[PDB]
Amino acid sequence: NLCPFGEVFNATRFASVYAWNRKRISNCVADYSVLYNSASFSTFKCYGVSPTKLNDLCFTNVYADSFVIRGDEVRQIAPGQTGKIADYNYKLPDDFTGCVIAWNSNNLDSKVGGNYNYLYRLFRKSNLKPFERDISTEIYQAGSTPCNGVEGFNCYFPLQSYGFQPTNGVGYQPYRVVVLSFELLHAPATVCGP
Amino acid sequence: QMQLVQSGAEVKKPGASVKVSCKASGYTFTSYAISWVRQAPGQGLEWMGRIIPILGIANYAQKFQGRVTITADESTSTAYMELSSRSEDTAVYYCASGAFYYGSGSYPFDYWGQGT
Amino acid sequence: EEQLVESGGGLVQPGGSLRLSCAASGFRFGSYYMSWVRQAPGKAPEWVSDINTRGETTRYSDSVKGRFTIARDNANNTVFLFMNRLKPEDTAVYYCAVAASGDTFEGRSDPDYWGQGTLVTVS
Amino acid sequence: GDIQLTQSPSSLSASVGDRVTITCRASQDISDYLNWYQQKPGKAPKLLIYAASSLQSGVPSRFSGSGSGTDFTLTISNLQPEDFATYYCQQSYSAPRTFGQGTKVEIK
Repeated sequence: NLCPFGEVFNATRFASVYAWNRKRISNCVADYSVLYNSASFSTFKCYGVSPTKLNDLCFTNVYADSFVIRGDEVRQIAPGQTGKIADYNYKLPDDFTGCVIAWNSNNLDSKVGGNYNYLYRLFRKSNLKPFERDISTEIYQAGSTPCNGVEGFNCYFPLQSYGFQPTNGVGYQPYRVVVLSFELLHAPATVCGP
Repeated sequence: QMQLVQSGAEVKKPGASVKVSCKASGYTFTSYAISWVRQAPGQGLEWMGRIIPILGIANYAQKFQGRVTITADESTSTAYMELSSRSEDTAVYYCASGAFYYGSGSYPFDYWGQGT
Repeated sequence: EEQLVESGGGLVQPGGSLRLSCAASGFRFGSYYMSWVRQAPGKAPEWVSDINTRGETTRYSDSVKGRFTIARDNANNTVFLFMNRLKPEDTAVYYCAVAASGDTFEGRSDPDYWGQGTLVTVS
Repeated sequence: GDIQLTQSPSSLSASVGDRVTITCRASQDISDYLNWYQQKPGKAPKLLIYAASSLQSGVPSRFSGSGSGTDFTLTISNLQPEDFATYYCQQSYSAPRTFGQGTKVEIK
């Protein structure tokens, strides 16, 4: 085996933060040197272990997610950080082992200004847990007085979208973000190279 | 820059199916949350429901609870309203528009049909 | 809250010199990293320099190493910069940055709060 | 559940440069969201005033609109023959979308 990060990164279409994805990769090898040293990715932030020892250190099964996030709120991907996309879109376990990689790619999705193909949910009951999504596109209950069940006032439609102008200020370019989470089970380790 | 075609006049017997076209061209698409509005000759307007091509979430009013259907297509960029009902509901076929913003106004703003 | 608006740039001749400044407010100056970054047409933002949290020790990019320097100002709530012997290829929009690490690991940590944007053209 | 909408008075007789005000009403505390429309026979009802307190681009300062709570007022200064058509109320507090019964102004 050779572990397909080319069929991860060189994909063309990415999801949105309300409908972020998963994919599990197993029985492959570790070749993170090209990811480190290609220098086409601006960000390589993570905690715990140091990248100089992940070409031998390995686990039993790894996971990956691929979707685009606002660049003015990149600190909101952390174990225990406040915010709103750190509230209703993607959570992380507190004792964190995996690693997050990001970069700026405002050339392919630098479309005509005001384009809002990618959305984000603003209002949801209470809190989040890691490792589950929200496909409930239903209109949420702000209605202490029950308005309709259909959208009205005293009640809101919480699914607002982004904006991608090729001359925006600094925080609205579409930075793609991936996370490669490490987790350990009873099974023997499988995913590493030399 | 934008218009929706006018379907020809027809006389339908009760129980017959009805096909209508509402072209959504021009500007940036997926901008307005498409709806539909009916009226009778000599009577006021009435509202039925809402369609968004991004999600397709159903909306239906009281006089058409589970009776009339809402379908659409992004690629052809056309709204579709089909019904199997009587002949006393025939009139001009106005297809509504208007952007349902989030945290802002949700009015049917402009850009409707000039006819059937 | 943490506003970053920068000023002090614009058109300039070859061999010129410009003094930029971004005035931030609402938070302290001493303990936070605040770098300078460049963005050319064609995107791909490229770091140039980064002041320490301490006085004046600073690492520069190899295109500007030995040419361009930074200046620290804790009390004035702004960061200064200096150019000498400009090149026509140094045309990019300039921003300031915000803190890094947080007693965590390295790997080109990317700050979030950057500036409004100031265009600089050498001509 | 469903709001009821009314428009008063039903028919208006007017001449050049008169004063007319639409008395619209409902049965709920409509905070801000209401719209008005103009209907000549042969078209879709074009916008006159959006949000009941704001002026739409493409409409001059000839028309005016305000109001909050339950009672709303509509103002046109220096009326013109192209303004002589059928009016409409349009609240947007909640659903269903209710509509006015129509108000026709015709020249003496």
